[PDB]
Amino acid sequence: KEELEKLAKELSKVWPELGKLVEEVIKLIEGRSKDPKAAVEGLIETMRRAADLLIEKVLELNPALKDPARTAALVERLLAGEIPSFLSEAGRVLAEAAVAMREAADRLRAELAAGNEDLSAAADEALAVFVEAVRRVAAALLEH
Amino acid sequence: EELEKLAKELSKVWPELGKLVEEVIKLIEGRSKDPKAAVEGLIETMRRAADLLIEKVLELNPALKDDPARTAALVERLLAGTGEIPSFLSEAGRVLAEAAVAMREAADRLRAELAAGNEDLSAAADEALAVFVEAVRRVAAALLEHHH
Repeated sequence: KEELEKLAKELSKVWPELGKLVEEVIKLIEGRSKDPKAAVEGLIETMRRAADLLIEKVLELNPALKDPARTAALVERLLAGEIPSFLSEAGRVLAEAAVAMREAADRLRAELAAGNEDLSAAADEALAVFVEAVRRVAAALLEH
Repeated sequence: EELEKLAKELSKVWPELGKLVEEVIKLIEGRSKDPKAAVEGLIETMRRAADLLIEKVLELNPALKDDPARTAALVERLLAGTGEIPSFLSEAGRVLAEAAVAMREAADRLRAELAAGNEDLSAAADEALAVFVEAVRRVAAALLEHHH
């Protein structure tokens, strides 16, 4: 919570599109007590859209990677499980962060669907992945 | 128009899925206003449809509700790129689970085209639309046979 508010201020000048997604998670946490099941579902949506936003930025930071049909199977290979040699350093960190958010959102979805008891602990594990991935993205963009 | 015929039939077989199909229709009629926003809406709606199909799978297979640890690993294998459909599910459960993977794989593919600057979003959206329509038909039919 306190770490996300700090990251949203940094992203407001570094990557305001991602900063608005951090503010979305802060809103979901702020209204968590009203409905924790809706907060978990909202967190799954935001982390998926955050992972999609990260992949989009990787292709933007590597414009020459955009034959479009060739890129299709390449984005799918970069969202699961090597990295192309021409991919910029910032593109590597942001692509890895997108994978971590996707796996965390999928695991959180599986815990919610199966009726896992400790849903709050399951959401805290996904929040910890979202915080750590946003930190690595903010650091790579600063050195870029 | 195919979705309109499906939305009518879904309002009896499964109203929740018909609601999501109606959201896809609205994203198509308003596609002229903002194609980029229409594609991003179709991606999230197809993913929501896949989350709805998986919930119905567990509802139709209540034996999995007894062990949340094994079922959580089962759903996580469905959401992943592996997409290993278990063979012990019910007939409707297997069909809906495969349709959930097909919707998610088509949603990721449409995202890949959008992030790649395909510029031909109508062709890309029509391809993901074809997977969505065929998956919805298999789900509506499977639930119709299950209710008899």
